Amino acid sequence: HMQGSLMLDIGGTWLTAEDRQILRHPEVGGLIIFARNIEHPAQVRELCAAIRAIRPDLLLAVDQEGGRVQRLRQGFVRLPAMRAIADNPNAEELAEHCGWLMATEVQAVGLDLSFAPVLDLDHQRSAVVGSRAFEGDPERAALLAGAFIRGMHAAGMAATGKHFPGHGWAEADSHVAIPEDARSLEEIRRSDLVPFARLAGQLDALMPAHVIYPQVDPQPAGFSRRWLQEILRGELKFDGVIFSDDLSMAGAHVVGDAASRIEAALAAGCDMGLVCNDRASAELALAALQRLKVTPPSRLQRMRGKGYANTDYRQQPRWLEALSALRAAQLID
Ligand SMILES: CC(=O)N[C@H]1CN[C@H](CO)[C@@H](O)[C@@H]1O
Repeated sequence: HMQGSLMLDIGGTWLTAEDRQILRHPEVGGLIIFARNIEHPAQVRELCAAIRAIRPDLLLAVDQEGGRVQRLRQGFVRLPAMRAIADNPNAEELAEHCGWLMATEVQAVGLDLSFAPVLDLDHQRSAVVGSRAFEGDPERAALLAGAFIRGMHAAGMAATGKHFPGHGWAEADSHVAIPEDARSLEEIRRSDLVPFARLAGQLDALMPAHVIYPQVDPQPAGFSRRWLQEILRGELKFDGVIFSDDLSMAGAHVVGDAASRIEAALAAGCDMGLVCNDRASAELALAALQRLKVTPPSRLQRMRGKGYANTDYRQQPRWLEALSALRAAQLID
């Protein structure tokens, strides 16, 4: 009667026999890679193909926006930070070139999508979105992110928005602490949420933050049916998938058990649960999804990469023009 899925995580260069046996479960619908899973480009290509040899229906994602955190390093251009593009005069063109460049480079390795860009605003308040946020003005960041997403769509990758409904004002970090944002209801509509409302029709995937808004819903935004159903789906006209954020870090312990985390996330309206950095918590969630007999949402296949990317992306006119256009701003490698 309900729908949902699970995105796993491996902690090795190649697949362990245990990883193969947990993949085959239908409730698993994705895999996130980190620094510990990456050696060289060809290594990641055979790692993907090794997973596709088990489940060609899975979708593989990477944490690659090119700033403080860029997982794919050797063999990949040093993408700039989103704040490094704001000062430049033609930011609307550098965004399209930056989005297309990184999306083609990661799709040619084998991954489907990349959790990028971030739609948060740089209020100089949050320690996690330092250089990740585009700019401070809401409309400036909404136009820049729309151009960045425009480049990814031209590359064939579905874009994911982070982090709904806003994480730049939350002074506390959600990786170790529990962020709380006591801003009023109507102010968020005029400030942090503006980029999310502008790109709701141009976006295919969202990631709610784990910040608490006591004005809106005592539970975090990822676990709030008022945030995900009443405001996002019912008001912001959004219709794509809703990727849960990492359900293993701190800030998500408001509900309790690892299994109870994905219970509250799927009951809130999200389409997929994200648990990484811990295999045991992923097994408890998997066993949970097997119990209520989750069905893979028909919206998830929209996020699989349609990329025409081969090893050919090195020889295309967009490749040379975007290289020169981004090299002029002293951003790329
Ligand atoms: C708030 C935040 O930045 N969360 C990150 C947690 N880890 C995920 C998997 O790498 C990322 O997608 C989120 O950005």
